[PDB]
Amino acid sequence: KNSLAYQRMSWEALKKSINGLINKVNISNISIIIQELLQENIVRGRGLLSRSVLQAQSASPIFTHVYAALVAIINSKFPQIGELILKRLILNFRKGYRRNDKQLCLTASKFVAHLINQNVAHEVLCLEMLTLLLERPTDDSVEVAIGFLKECGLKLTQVSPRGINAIFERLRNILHESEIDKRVQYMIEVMFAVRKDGFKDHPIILEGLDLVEEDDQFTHMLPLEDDYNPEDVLNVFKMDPNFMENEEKYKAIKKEIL
Amino acid sequence: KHAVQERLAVTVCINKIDRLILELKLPPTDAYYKLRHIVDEVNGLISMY
Amino acid sequence: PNVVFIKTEDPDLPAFYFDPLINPISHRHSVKSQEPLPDDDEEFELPEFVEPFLKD
Amino acid sequence: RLWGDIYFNPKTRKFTKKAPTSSSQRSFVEFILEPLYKILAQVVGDVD
Repeated sequence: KNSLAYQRMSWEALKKSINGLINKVNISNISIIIQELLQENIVRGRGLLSRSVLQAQSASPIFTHVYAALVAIINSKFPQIGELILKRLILNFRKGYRRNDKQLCLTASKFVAHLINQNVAHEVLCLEMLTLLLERPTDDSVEVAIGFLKECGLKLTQVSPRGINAIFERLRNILHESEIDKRVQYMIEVMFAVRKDGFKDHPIILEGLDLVEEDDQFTHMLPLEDDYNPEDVLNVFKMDPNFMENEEKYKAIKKEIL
Repeated sequence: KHAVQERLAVTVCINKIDRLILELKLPPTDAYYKLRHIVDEVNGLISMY
Repeated sequence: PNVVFIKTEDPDLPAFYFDPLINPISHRHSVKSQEPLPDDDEEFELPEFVEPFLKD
Repeated sequence: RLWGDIYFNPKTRKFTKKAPTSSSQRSFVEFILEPLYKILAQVVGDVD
């Protein structure tokens, strides 16, 4: 019938619109991107949006900071959507760690760091990931950990100085109380050098990306190990009986936050 | 370098650990790290020729 | 001999501050060492004074 | 022997190349160096 046909068509247009917006986003245009994104039913398409943002950051970690700012803005209006992104990102990191997929560990962790910088996720997640990576330190595990600490370290220092202190103590034990190779010993000396210069090349949020008022953000406390449901089924088209109601419900939201 | 040029039996007795821990106040682990580091450094510095 | 005297404003006296460290921690071996074989069983350490000098 | 090996109190001496306890000081920083710390710091800090 037409109800199915229209829901499917609207679903396909929604996926494409989101995909385009995610490809377009950068620092200079983030505000317009948000405005255009909000016009779309990103509640119905919360899985679609989460998937597009996660795939984009994975393929283009050079823009991680920008994806984090985008997520931060959306989360401030729709915390449940930011929570869905975080849950999947955490699971992605764990998949990578489990599969010894260093690239995915590098990009997923980089995303985590910037969602922490943006106060979308609680820093307990960073600390737990760093502890995991540093327990049985390998060349790859240390490389992920150090790249990760560079990105969230300044933030860590501010909200949890004792936590980051514990990480650095651990790194020093590895640097001396362990039998390590040149590669590990170099990456750690780099990390101490970065801490010494006060993370001068790794600011918490770049000028132009701190767009959510402190008190308007919703900081999710999501530990590393929890049995999160990624809800990937939300990515698949399905007929919605309350499609009418659900549609009119969203536009009521949209008119609210504009 | 002048000792290994003269091929004398190179031994060493380094000094001032009271300057190391009563003045710079290191923990035991970092002090062991520093002493093993300077022993490995003078080992790699003697092992040139 | 140019004393520098790092001051203290916090407890836990081995603070390890104003001090970098270039030694790669947790992994190093570049020189041979005596006894590379944890094989010797308990024979000569008297348990009345197996302990170090102080724990009080 | 007391260099580059880790001492731990039960199972009296098994000088391993690893750490059984997650915070394990080595035999050089449990037998000679930290007793020197204890005597030195207690004689320069607690004289009365």
